[PDB]
Amino acid sequence: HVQELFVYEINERDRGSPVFLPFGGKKQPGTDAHVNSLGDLVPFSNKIYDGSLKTRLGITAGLCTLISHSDQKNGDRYEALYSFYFGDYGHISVQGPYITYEDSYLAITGGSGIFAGCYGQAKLHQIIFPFKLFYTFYLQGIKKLPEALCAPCVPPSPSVAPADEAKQCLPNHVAPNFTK
Amino acid sequence: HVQELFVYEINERDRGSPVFLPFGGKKQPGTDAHVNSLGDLVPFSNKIYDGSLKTRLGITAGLCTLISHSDQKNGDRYEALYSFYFGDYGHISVQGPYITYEDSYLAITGGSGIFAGCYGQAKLHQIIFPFKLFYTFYLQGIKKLPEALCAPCVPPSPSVAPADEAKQCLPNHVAPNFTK
Amino acid sequence: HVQELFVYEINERDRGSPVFLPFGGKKQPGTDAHVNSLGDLVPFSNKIYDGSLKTRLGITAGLCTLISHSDQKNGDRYEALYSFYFGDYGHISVQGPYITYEDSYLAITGGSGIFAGCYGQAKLHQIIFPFKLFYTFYLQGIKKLPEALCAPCVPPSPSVAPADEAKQCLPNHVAPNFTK
Ligand SMILES: CC/C=C\C[C@@H]1O[C@H]1C/C=C\CCCCCCCC(=O)O
Repeated sequence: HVQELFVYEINERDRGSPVFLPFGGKKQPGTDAHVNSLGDLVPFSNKIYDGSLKTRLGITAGLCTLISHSDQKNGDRYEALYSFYFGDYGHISVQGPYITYEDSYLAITGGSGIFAGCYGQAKLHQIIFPFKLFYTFYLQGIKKLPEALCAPCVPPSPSVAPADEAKQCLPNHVAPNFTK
Repeated sequence: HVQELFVYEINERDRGSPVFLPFGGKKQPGTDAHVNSLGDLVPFSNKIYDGSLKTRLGITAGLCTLISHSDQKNGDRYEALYSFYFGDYGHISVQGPYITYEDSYLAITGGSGIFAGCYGQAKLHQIIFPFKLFYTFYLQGIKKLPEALCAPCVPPSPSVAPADEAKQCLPNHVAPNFTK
Repeated sequence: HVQELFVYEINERDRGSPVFLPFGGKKQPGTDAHVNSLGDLVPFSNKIYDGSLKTRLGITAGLCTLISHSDQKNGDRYEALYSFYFGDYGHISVQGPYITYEDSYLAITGGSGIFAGCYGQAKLHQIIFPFKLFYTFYLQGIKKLPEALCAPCVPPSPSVAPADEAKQCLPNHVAPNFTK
């Protein structure tokens, strides 16, 4: 059966992330400005917190390949590969669409630790692109998640933020050996 | 229980794809022509059609890493990470080898929608280098595929082409909300 | 249940690997010398041998994204996407962390051939930085591994190396059509 795991991802502007590599080389007529296009590449790594926003869990880490830009939607389609690191709990890997202007479903490609052997899909919800994202992992194939990862979930909105104690990585507010 | 899904991938030269990034940095001694080498990178995105070639399904999107060039076999090994998008049906993600001179088998790393929880392997058969390819997904772990994705397959050959109405994306010749 | 597969990965310095692409753009204050940082990219391909070190099996191939550098730990975190090629046996794909100064667990994202439908996690253990690594794949979902892949394992240690006959790719010391 499916177990839902909720995760907040936030760019707290303190990891030098993301790195936008304009390799698509496309230029705007008249201005010669860069235009986002197939082949721009974007390494990145943000922080992740649990659904209650009270616990720092770890980080995301990976690489987005820009596929297309939409003027009508004011944003971009990327093809993404990245992992979520939850300290000693392990990691989950994902692959699939990252769309700046709408929600999408990524493949859960596997994991480690308590997530070893996991599979299924994960919903990516843009709360406020690019600083705040919210994931619902529909996890299959693994034992019952620990209660610490299943606290009542804060509903996402642009104003939500990690608890002070989680932002500060204090005792009682971090995953065991949370990923730095 | 394996279900076979046949897909045609066609580069219709309309997407600025592929983008060849010559980061391997190698040149041919005596001519200075580019030599394909480890570390050349190739973002890409092509169109996909169903096995009967009557329906536009969506796109591929991803990234190839060039691994080696064989002068003997007149081609290259790539390591490929990409997804297949089928509009509302969802997506399939793959990882593994693309060899420009022979068939290969890719890992199916998962999916979304009707493909959520999928696994197995997919045969990559090149029809024309590198503009036309034919895939056989040996899908495991999912519910019976919709009949619309299982129409009688056009046998692969160099001259095969999508139906005009599919190429033109006419309303009864496209997957539901087909991926653009 | 789980089947253990032991693999040695060796950079024998004959494949022009790795290719370090300094796209993170970070430089020392005065020297302008390279500082490893988020967004450096590293395409790579090494040789792989069986656990007994008597058989050349094939190669690894893929791409690492540098995520962070640690001065305190004197090393880097990468996010890795790569496959292991075992000649005619097939391939295994992996996704997850490579940390230059400690062991980690990768997701097994799938495979082909005898590895078709595989899942689970793989332990990455560094033998000697940067040239030798030792993997334990905890493979689920596949048929009993062939005896040739399950020979008594050489205990990992800094001094271990392939048998000369395996290094030279001689008869009796290669996988069927071992990947070159
Ligand atoms: C992984 C195969 C799936 C689809 C085919 C990918 O579009 C092909 C890109 C992968 C390798 C490139 C093969 C050589 C073509 C490069 C032409 C250079 C250019 O004009 O951009």
